[PDB]
Amino acid sequence: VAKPLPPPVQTV
Amino acid sequence: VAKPLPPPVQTV
Amino acid sequence: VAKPLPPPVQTV
Amino acid sequence: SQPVFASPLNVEKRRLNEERALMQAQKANIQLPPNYGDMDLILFPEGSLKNSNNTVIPQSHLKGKSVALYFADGADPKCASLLPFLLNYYRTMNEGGANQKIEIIFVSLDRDREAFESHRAHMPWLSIDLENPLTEILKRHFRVMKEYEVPTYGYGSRTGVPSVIVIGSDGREAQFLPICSGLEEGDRALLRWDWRNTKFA
Amino acid sequence: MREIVHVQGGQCGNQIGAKFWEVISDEHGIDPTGTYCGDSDLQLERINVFYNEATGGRFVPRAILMDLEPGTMDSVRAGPFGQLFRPDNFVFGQTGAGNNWAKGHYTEGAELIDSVLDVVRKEAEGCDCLQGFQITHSLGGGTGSGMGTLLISKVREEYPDRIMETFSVFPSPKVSDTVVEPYNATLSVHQLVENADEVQVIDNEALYDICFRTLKLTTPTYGDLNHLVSAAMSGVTCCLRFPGQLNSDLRKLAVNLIPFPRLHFFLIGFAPLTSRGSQQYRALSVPELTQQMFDAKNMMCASDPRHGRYLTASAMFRGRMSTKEVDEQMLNVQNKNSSYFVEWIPNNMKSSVCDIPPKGLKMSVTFVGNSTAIQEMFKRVSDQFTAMFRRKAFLHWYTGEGMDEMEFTEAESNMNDLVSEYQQYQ
Amino acid sequence: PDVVKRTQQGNYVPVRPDHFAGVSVALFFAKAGHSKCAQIVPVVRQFYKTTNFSGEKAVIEIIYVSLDKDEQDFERVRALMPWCSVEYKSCLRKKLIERYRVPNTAIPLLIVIGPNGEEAGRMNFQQFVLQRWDYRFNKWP
Amino acid sequence: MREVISIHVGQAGIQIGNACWELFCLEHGIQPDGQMPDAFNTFFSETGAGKHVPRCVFLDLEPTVVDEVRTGTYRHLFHPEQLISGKEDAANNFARGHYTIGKEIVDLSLDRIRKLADNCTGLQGFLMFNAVGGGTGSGLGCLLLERLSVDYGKKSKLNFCSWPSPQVSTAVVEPYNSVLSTHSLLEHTDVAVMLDNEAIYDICRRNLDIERPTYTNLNRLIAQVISSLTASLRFDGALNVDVTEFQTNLVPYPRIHFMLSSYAPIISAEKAYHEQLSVAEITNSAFEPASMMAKCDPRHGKYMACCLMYRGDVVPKDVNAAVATIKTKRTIQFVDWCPTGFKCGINYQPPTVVPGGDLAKVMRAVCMISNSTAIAEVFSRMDHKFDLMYAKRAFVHWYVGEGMEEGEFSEAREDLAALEKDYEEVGI
Ligand SMILES: Nc1nc2c(ncn2[C@@H]2O[C@H](COP(=O)(O)OP(=O)(O)OP(=O)(O)O)[C@@H](O)[C@H]2O)c(=O)[nH]1
Ligand SMILES: Nc1nc2c(ncn2[C@@H]2O[C@H](COP(=O)(O)OP(=O)(O)O)[C@@H](O)[C@H]2O)c(=O)[nH]1
Ligand SMILES: [Mg+2]
Repeated sequence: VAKPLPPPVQTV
Repeated sequence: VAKPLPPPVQTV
Repeated sequence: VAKPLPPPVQTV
Repeated sequence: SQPVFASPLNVEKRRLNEERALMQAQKANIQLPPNYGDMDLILFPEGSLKNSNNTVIPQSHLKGKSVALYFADGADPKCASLLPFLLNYYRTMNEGGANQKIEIIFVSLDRDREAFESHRAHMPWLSIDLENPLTEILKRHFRVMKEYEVPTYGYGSRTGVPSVIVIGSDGREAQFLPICSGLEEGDRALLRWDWRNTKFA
Repeated sequence: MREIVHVQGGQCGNQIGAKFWEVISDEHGIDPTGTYCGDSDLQLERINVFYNEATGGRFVPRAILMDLEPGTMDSVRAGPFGQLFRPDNFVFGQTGAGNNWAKGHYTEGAELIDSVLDVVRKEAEGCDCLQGFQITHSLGGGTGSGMGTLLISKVREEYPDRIMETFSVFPSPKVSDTVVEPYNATLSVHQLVENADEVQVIDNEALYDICFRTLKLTTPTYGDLNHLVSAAMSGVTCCLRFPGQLNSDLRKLAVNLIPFPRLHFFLIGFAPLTSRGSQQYRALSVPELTQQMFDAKNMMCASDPRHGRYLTASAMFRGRMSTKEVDEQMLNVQNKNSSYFVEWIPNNMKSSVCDIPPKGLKMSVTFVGNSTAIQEMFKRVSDQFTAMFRRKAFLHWYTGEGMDEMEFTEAESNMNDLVSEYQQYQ
Repeated sequence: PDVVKRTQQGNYVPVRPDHFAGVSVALFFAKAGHSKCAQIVPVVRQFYKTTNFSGEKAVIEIIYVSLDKDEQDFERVRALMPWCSVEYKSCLRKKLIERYRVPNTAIPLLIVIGPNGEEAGRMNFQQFVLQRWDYRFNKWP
Repeated sequence: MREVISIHVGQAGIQIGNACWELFCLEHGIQPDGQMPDAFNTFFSETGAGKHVPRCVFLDLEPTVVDEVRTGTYRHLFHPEQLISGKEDAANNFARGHYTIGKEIVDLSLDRIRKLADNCTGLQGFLMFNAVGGGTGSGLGCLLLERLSVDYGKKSKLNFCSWPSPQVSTAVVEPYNSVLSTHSLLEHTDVAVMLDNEAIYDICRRNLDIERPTYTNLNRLIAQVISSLTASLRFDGALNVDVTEFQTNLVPYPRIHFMLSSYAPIISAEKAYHEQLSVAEITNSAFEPASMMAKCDPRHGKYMACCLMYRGDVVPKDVNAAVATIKTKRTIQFVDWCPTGFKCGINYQPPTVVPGGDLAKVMRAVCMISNSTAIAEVFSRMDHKFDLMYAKRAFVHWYVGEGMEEGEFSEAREDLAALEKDYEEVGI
């Protein structure tokens, strides 16, 4: 099913 | 009873 | 049970 | 969270504190949800505590003294035996010394308007009135049941009536005086009160 | 986990065990329809000891109703909590072992012993690792003492290392029904001593003494009579189903109560037991409960403890109570009753504490004792036996079914040897 | 809005909808008087007490959805569950039971969700099982 | 690097360790979850981001305590698969906990401390916890102790066994479970400390002035002496003494390594009101004969070795004065082949008390571990109970059905008698 997409890179 | 304190001897 | 933390008193 | 979560004091404690933290965050970096130490609550409202001659006092008078909740009712014969000894324990510790070391707040299980007044007239220390919603929210909060009437949230009754407890500053349970516990010593647990430790600040 | 499989036999046994499931189900929180109410994890974390999930959310007890008279489990179905048992655990009987040990052991002891052993294996290996076998039966009846005893033989020869115990009632000294009492009792006690790990003794009119003196009851009933034997029946295994400060096991009792393998007969008591005139003004404290295990009037067995010495006594406390005046209360009762204890075992008494009190109470205890008081009952059935052989009566209808004269004689050569090894140890 | 309700004795307080920041939200579907959910609703309270209220930060939070056939039956089970619920007259209860493919024996279920609202993880109780949910999975921004 | 691992066996050792690691969790400021809101490395590992994880295995063939800790509030503190539990108890049989139901679980414990030990390199010792009166506390812990001895021969195995009381029993096979295990524990462990029941039971009688505590209340009293014994390892001190110096100092001869315990002061709010607690009377009450944790009355005792560990704001300028008054005291006798028998240690950290418990806080404290020859009376009552059982072959009918054959009872009998006879040449 529609899994929630992961958070992106924190752009360190 | 809870007896009152005396004055603490007023000296020079 | 769940118990507190003793306070880490600063620079004793 | 201390002593339990499923208490009416704690549900309004974190609701007001998280609302306060997020109206400050909306006004202005803070981490959600806040910690327990960041969660500060005014435990006792304005018109709740009163003394003999029935004059109301705010919560701020309880600073510098050990405050003890007293869960009791007149019909219980254990309360009948405990009450004169708690009068004599509230006696001796409090004239002996230079400061008002101890203070007891009373909460009742008396079965109407009149039965509270009869137990009140033999009692000099502070108490709260059975009319307000403060009495039964404290009743669940520190987990006291004379008998299972209000449904509990999975916590069996640690203590029965009579029960005297000592509290800290932010409505925190310090230690149960085991007059009625899983231990049951009668008329002797009163001298377990440790009035350097239990401080209302 | 570990699960006790329950076998329930005889007319007396099917009423005793029915009240057993009536008192365990309502203390664990299960309605007679099979659902649960009680919102406690303590009542649910170990429910597999006696129950099984039915993939419908209900719990079916691991009980085997077995009897040769078809009216006994007919009353179990009609009674309250009578819709817990699976109909497939039921095995029926139509010809009926009519108060007869011989026809209940051999003649109709064959065509039902194959089916009641079928039902016990698929209740046994269906679990991961079973623990023991509790059997409620009678030594006074015919099919409760013969047909259930052949079941004791067939269970052990398959499962030789698991513990098992029998909560068996016994023939009566004073007022006796089912007039072949020593015939049914003693032909079964040979199989009880060589083929059972524990046998716990219950006397019917000793239970009458419980309701007369320590209960102040005018006309009690089998419901109450089986209720006060199911209180101790609950107490012997509630510490298994529940946690505690010093937990305990049926095998925990077994290793340190039975000294030598042939004597394993136990003396079961229960405390507290109150009346309307024994509930209001009575302190419920452990030194008050100390005297009720060591009270001959508070004993469920006819054997007077003052006419003997306790080889090894044990107690299973329950409730919110300190563990130490378990033991100095067991120390001072040992010191004052030193002449009531055996001398060559130091510190005879065993103590264990379960942290769940019986439901509705604050504290209780279940006493189990290996004692040399039990020979009072073992010698009255012995000489009631010897009066039925010097003139040959009532056993020709045993010999007509195969029970010839050979085995009756060593049924006494092992019975008086059983009490001789009892008396030679005092 | 005023659809999800925090428990309080005397008057039911409506919890403000951004209460769920930084915590893992798990929908708990149940029906009162159902036999399987009778032993699941206490042990899911067990994880609610132990896990969440061991540390100062809250880590889990459970929303209650009822399949109950009576409004008074819902009230006396909501007063037993120590986590928040949805009102019996709310739109959200029959929206979520229709979305998440849970019919009116498979019951109960726990479904952890995400901030976007879609499904994140499903596990049943049809038979240590409930331990498999980790509170660090659904951290919400 | 230098770190310590604890092993608990038996439900007595589980309940003791429960009070041990509520109190260490209070002491280091870590949460029951495991996150602090570098002394913690000596009991915990930094498992990822902020989690401190205890180093233990919890062994019990009886599962109702292992899964009840798992249900309890400390479920995220402990790693769920060192909490290995058997299917059924050893049922107070030294036989059953050592041969049949011991084998399938001892291999699950040994491959476990393999991965727990090599988390660091240069490890020091083991805090072994067991009850000697039971079946899986004795049998499984001794089964474990043999395999630890043949695998890691360079460790300091430090076992705290709860010796059975003379009068307080809670069992009747405890004459058999103790005598027959002392044979297989004497040559396998390195440091042992007796903890009788009724001795600490009287300690909370007269010092704490509670008529009637529970088991857990004394496990908190035990957790204090577990704490300050290793608080030298945890926190730095003015003069620190560790586990590895116990072999150099406290044990004269390697056979005799059974010592005692003492903690002082063990007091409450009533007692903290009216006394100063200074080092002079603190070491006097620590050497008071009724504060011993094993009913070992040293009036007819004969001291050889002794180690005291103070903590708090204690200066050595009065530590030397405190031990000087003891040496000049006549009621305490030391042995002639040591000129001095005292070694003192100081830790800067004052103790922490469990909130809601029965100890009030004290600025000063001491734990005392002494080797005396009045250990003979602890084992001579155990001598009298064993042979009165064994005079008529009592209780061995199921021991021989498991693997306790005829003969190991009798050779354990002459080795307990070898331990009795070891006490008087070292006294003479
Ligand atoms: N210090 C301490 N000792 C305990 C505690 N509980 C039991 N004991 C002691 O443990 C001894 C026997 O051990 P058990 O408690 O039966 O546990 P065990 O050694 O694993 O033996 P099993 O019952 O077969 O599991 C008893 O004689 C008690 O003195 C406790 O909570 N604290
Ligand atoms: N405690 C108790 N004893 C019973 C009960 N029913 C019968 N008995 C006793 O058992 C004896 C008769 O056994 P019986 O029931 O006929 O055994 P059966 O031959 O297997 O049917 C009588 O002496 C009764 O005292 C009962 O429900 N409870
Ligand atoms: Mg055990």
